Amino acid sequence: PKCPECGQHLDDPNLKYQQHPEDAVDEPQMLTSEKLSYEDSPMHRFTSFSVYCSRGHLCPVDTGLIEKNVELYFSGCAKAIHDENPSMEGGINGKNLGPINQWWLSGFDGGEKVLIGFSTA
Amino acid sequence: SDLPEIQNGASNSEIPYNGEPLSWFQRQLRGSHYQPILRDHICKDMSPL
Ligand SMILES: [Zn+2]
Repeated sequence: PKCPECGQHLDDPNLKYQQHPEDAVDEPQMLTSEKLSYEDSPMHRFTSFSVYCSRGHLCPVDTGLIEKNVELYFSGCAKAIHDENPSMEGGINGKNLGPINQWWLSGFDGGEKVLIGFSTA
Repeated sequence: SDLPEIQNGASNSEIPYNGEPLSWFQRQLRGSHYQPILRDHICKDMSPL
């Protein structure tokens, strides 16, 4: 018993399935929210996130599944770029947020600002 | 008056504030915005005596 999308085993006892929130609107819808105020791409914070395969298995990112062409989707509470708060307070909720193009990093010079960042079309 | 309770010999440098600023003065040294980490709320580990 193996996932045909992420490969994970079904008898694997750490394995978990994704649980959406209600609000959960899909990516384009949520992006048009007033809770949000040098790129031609929006740039937001994002809390309480989960990453998963089409079949709904939580998935790591570093394992190179994106690089093996596997569509991974995500969900949580998008927040305002300036918003320091990691609670779901001033945020709108998204679901199945478009397949992950790239994932990146930054913070390798100055302070301990190692920020992990997802990229979507 | 706002800073969360710690105990003798506290060593965790970065910790959550766990509460809003209470006095004027506090409001001024924390900034007119949110900041999660409270840095250097650490105190000496005094002898059991
Ligand atoms: Zn899967």
